[PDB]
Amino acid sequence: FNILLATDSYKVTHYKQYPPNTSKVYSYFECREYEETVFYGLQYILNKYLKGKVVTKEKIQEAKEVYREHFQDDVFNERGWNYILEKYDGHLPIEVKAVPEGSVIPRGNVLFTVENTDPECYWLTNWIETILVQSWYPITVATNSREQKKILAKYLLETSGNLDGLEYKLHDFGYRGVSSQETAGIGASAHLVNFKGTDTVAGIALIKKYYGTKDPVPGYSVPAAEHSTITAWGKDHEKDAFEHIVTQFSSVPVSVVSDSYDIYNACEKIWGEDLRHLIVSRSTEAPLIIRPDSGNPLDTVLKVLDILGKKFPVSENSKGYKLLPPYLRVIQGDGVDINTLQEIVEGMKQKKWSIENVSFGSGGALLQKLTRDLLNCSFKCSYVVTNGLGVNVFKDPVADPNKRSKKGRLSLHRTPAGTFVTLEEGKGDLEEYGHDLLHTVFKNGKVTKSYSFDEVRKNAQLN
Amino acid sequence: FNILLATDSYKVTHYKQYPPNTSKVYSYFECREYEETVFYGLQYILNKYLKGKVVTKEKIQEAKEVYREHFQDDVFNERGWNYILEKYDGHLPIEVKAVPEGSVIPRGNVLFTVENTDPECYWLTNWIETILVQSWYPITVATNSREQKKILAKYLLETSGNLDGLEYKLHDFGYRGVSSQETAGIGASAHLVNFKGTDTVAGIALIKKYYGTKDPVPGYSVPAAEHSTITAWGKDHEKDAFEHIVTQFSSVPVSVVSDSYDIYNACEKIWGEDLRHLIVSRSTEAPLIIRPDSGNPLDTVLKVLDILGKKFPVSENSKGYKLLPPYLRVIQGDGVDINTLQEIVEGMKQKKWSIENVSFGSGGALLQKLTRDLLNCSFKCSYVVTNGLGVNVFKDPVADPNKRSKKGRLSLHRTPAGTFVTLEEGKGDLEEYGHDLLHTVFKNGKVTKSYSFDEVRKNAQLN
Ligand SMILES: O=C(/C=C/c1ccc[n+]([C@@H]2O[C@H](CO)[C@@H](O)[C@H]2O)c1)NCCCCC1CCN(C(=O)c2ccccc2)CC1
Ligand SMILES: O=C(/C=C/c1ccc[n+]([C@@H]2O[C@H](CO)[C@@H](O)[C@H]2O)c1)NCCCCC1CCN(C(=O)c2ccccc2)CC1
Repeated sequence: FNILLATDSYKVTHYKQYPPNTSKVYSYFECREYEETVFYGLQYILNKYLKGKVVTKEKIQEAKEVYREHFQDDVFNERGWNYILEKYDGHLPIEVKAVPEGSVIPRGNVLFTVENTDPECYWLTNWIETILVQSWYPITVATNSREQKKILAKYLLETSGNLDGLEYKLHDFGYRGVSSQETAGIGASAHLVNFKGTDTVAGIALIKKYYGTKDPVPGYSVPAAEHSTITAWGKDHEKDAFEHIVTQFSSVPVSVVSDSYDIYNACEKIWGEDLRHLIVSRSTEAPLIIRPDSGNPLDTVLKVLDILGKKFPVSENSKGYKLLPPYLRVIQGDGVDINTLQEIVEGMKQKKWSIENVSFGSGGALLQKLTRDLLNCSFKCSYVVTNGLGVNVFKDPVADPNKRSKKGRLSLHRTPAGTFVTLEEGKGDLEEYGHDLLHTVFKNGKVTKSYSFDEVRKNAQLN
Repeated sequence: FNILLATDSYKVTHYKQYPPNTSKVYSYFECREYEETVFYGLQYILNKYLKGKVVTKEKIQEAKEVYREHFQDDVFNERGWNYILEKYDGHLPIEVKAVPEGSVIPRGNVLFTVENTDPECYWLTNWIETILVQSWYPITVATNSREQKKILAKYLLETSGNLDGLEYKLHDFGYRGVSSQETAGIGASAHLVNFKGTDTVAGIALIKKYYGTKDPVPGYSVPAAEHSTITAWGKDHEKDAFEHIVTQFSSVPVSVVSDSYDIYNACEKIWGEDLRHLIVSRSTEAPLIIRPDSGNPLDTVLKVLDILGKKFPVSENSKGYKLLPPYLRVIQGDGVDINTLQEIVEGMKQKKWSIENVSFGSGGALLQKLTRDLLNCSFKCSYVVTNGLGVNVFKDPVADPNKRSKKGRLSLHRTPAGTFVTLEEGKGDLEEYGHDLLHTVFKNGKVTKSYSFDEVRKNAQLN
């Protein structure tokens, strides 16, 4: 597209504020003290934006002329950009050290770094700060999404004895809830790192093009109804659609919006009586998944379940929690976020309902309403070479610590007792902990190391 | 970009759920009952995505094998999709009416509608409910942004006497707080509808290529300093940079972050003493912008000012509010949102400072941190022709009776008192409120009406 304008405008200017005789600026990324993040997504932005030849006689021309109308002034580093076109044929001379994608590393720890390879390109490092920082996203989607799984995991386990079907308990509805198209895709791929069910198709295009999966396919879905494929039959024909949709999909599992008009009549009257037969006559492989989109995730699940307990044969597992007949289940697809999720399963089990009769779906809570601040994703410079000798750097606002930056050449190590540790001031060169863990993944325009979305899983997974 | 996969998965199933003999699926967009939104963005989505020839022998085949391993079955409409290609040369056939881009309409009114073009593609209307709904974004950024302008407008006028400098008092710093690249593009462009300052160049591209400006500066910015261009000088050389930066950009406004280390020493001794002479010796056409970025956003602006008032020559004015010298101002970018913003100017007023000294900068809150939930952006079906007569549709839960739905064909009119009103039940037809303010903007694959970002701005203009 144009890296020359994939940066925060005021940077086009930074190349003239660095102390003079500076040959190296080394920057690092992190999630400043959710206490362990899933580092996923850097490998996308790299291939799709940095790798390869990225500077051209034409882009240097587009940039200025633009960063000219913009600034009402010629400040753009047109000189130092051709250096890059003339010498490395438009390949950025920067090294990028990161952690294996999917890695679940605690907070305040180094995840990736950026330093320039050529002393004439000292200005480049931070130029790419921006584009590279938008990882706070794939990461937060993944992290926050993975935290809901633990919640799901421990409630299923305690209420059922196992994790059967865990990976299909949170369904991403995000697509219409996101801002871009390019984004719905990136975020859908940050759920699949954890679950397999997704309606955002764009999510997979990404996976198999930037990460690759050897498996059958990264995500899936089933046929369901929406509000129009039901209200289009008429006010007084909810039952006609209900029925026309579960003979069509007699076939496989099928989800049907049951809250067009009162979702207790649809449950009791229509499913528990009229149509009670086009259902018990279904298979455990093709359940009739029921879908409320009402008011109050908790209050509703509990009641709908109460309606269904009364209209169908309820059983009870070796744990004491009630279960529905294998051909009937429920999904909360509206009003579900990490905070409310916990509320539901906890209420479900005080009532004694296997966390299994119910799966969920989250919209924008899952794909939008995520911020860089949620995890303090930050990108700062920790080391610079001025006149040949290096000096550790950082910031320390008085009106606020925690903003305090790490100093010098950082290293990410594995403590003899389990976790990690980021070593500062180049102290990692004394093999006390042995073997930095961040790998080079980018060096002078080429992607020196990628991971398949299969490893990404493995890495970011619950034990 | 294939649009056969720019829809929710389950929607692919949808063509088998409508009441048989359905020929018309007419749907509308709205912001169910921030209380008068700015309608912006449709013209992009509806042009970079739905426009021209969008279906093909291949796109039909690609979306085929995918909606196959995705669904573990073929229920994709390879039949119906080949109509649109073999019949209209891959031109999505649908008619979409909208309101003048930039239009500021109260809530609960129809903003746009979509109804298939031909009896065959009745299913199409909704298919695109997705693509067409990720517009809530361009709208809310524009809406949120616009409000903040009123808050700035009201305190400027009250404290300075005029609206001099409004268009430049809220600077977009979002670029790195947004999900993807395409997001900051779409988003920044939505801030400009309201203001003019942006660090996000990506946004401009979108404007010229999709709306066009006759203006020279659709977006504008000045050279600033970030945390590395200052710390690289060294813990004890914060000041050589301050002065290396106020000399490099001696004849243009320039902003210099001052919270690297204690942002009061910077203001007090460093700017007020050590480098004070490079300051009073600057034109008003290019002042020094001091930029805090840490601490309580209000307590800080107030002390920073109290600190500068003590170092520099402060005047008073016709309204009785104090102003500092022409060559010195403040930019407050950080912890700034619509809520916080107001806490700053009212607090600045009781202390008597004048919104002219200060200008703000928002990043995440400005571009990210917006939800489809504010404004309750919802796209629903209200009319459908089944078996020749067509019925007025709508949903009406009983858990959220706010989630009702309009019935029949809608129309937007202007009331004799001066506001708007959506007439439903095809009722706007008893012509008697004037004409539908909704123009046709898409009929059969071609864009029948675009607007220049100049009209847009002007519609969303204030008061
Ligand atoms: O329900 C949907 C999609 C709903 C949808 C899709 C797109 C958009 N929307 C709506 O957008 C909004 C965003 O705010 C909502 O109101 C959201 O639901 C709704 N797809 C079918 C998902 C079910 C796939 C099942 C396959 C197998 N499966 C089960 O057999 C199961 C097992 C145990 C418990 C529950 C289910 C678990 C999941
Ligand atoms: O300060 C910046 C850019 C800051 C920036 C840019 C990109 C990213 N960031 C960082 O994003 C993060 C999110 O937390 C932050 O740490 C943030 O500081 C900060 N550019 C200089 C802006 C000067 C704009 C002025 C031009 C002219 N102007 C004035 O002369 C003026 C008039 C009255 C009052 C004040 C100023 C009004 C606006």
